[PDB]
Amino acid sequence: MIQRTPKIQVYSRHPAENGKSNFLNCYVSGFHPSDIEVDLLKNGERIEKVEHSDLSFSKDWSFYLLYYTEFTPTEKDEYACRVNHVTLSQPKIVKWDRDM
Amino acid sequence: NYTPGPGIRF
Amino acid sequence: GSHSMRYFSTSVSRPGRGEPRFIAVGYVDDTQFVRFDSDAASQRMEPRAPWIEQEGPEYWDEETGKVKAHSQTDRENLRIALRYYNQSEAGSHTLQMMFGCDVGSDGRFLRGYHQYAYDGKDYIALKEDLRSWTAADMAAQITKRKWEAAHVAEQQRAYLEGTCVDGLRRYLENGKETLQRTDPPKTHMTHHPISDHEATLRCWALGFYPAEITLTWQRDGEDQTQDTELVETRPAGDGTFQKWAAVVVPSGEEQRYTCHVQHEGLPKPLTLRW
Repeated sequence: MIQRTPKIQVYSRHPAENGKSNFLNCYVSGFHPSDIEVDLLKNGERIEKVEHSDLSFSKDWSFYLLYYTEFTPTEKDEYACRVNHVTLSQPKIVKWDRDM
Repeated sequence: NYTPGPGIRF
Repeated sequence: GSHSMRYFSTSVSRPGRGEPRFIAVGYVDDTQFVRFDSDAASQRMEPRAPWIEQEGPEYWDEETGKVKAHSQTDRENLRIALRYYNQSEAGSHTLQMMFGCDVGSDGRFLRGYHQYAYDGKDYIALKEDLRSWTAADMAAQITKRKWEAAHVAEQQRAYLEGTCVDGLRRYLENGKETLQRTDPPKTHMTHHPISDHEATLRCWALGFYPAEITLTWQRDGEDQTQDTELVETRPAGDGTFQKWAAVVVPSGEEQRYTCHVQHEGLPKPLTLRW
C-alpha cells in the first residue's frame, strides 16, 4: 500500500482577457490512490457545469485528472479550485492567479 | 487495438 | 519521428459497495482516443478522438469484447492478490495495467510493454526483450511461474509486434492532421516582485505538442535544478500542453539568469533572457 499527495494547478487555457470566453482548468497529478474530489469555485461558490477527463496515469503509476469549465473572466471575479484526497488533512483551496 | 484475450490470471 | 500507443487500465475495489470499478483509456502519443468505464451505461468502448469515429461497427464490437474481458480478468486478479498477501477484504485495493508499443520514424516496431502495478507498486512486467518477466516479490513470482507455463510472453509479443503496430500505424494515418504534428512552444517570461529584496522570474512554454519538454534555469550558465520551481506539464484542454519554471532572483540580479527550452518543435534549443 502507498500514498502520494496530488500536485494541484488552477489555470486558464488561454492567457486571461477580461470579457473574452476561455476555459478554467484544475489539473491534479502525481496522486495515489485514485479517489479524489475537485470543485471549481467562482467567488467562493461551486461552479455547476464542470467536466473532467478519463482517469489515466503516468509512468510511475501516479494518477492525473483534468477538471474544466468554460468561463469568461472579468476584472473582479475570483476563481479557485478546491481539492480533497486521503493525503490531505482538509480540503485544499488554490486560488486562480492569472500569472500562476 | 486492445490486447486480445484470454488473460491468464495471477 | 517516433510514436507510441498505450492503454492504461485501473481497477479499484470497493468493499461493501459492489464490484470493483474498471476504467481503461487508450492513447496515441499524448492524444487520448478511447475509453471504457465499467460503471458507465453504454458498456461499450467509446470514442474520445475525432479520427477514431471512422472505425466501423466491427471495430467497436471487437474492442468492446477485448476490454470487457480484461475488466473481468482484473476483477479476478484483485481477489487473487488479496489471497496471496492475506489482506483484509475490508480495505480497498488498486490494480493498474499498462500495455502498448512504440514505432520508429519509419513505422517499424521499436519497443513493447505489458506491465501491472498493485497498490501503486510494480507487480510484474514483461522485460524489454519480450521473452521474460520481472517479478517484484514472492506473490508475483507465483504469477510469473504461471505465465511462463502458459506462454504469456510469446502471446503478448505476437500482439505487440503485430496487431499493436498495425493499429498504431493505421491511427497515425487516419489522424495524421492531429497526430503527426509538432506545435512548438510559445515562450515568454514574467516578473513578480515578492519583496524589495527578491522577485520571481517565471519562464513559460505554452501551446506545445507533444508533451515532452525540457525547461531549465541557469545562473551565470550554471545548474539551478535544486533552486528552480518546476511545475508538472499540464494540458491546456485543446490538445496542447503548458509548463513553467521559476527562480527567486535577488533584487537587481535578473540579468544573471537564462531560461533554456528544448522541444521537438524547436530546430535549436532556445535561450531566453530577461
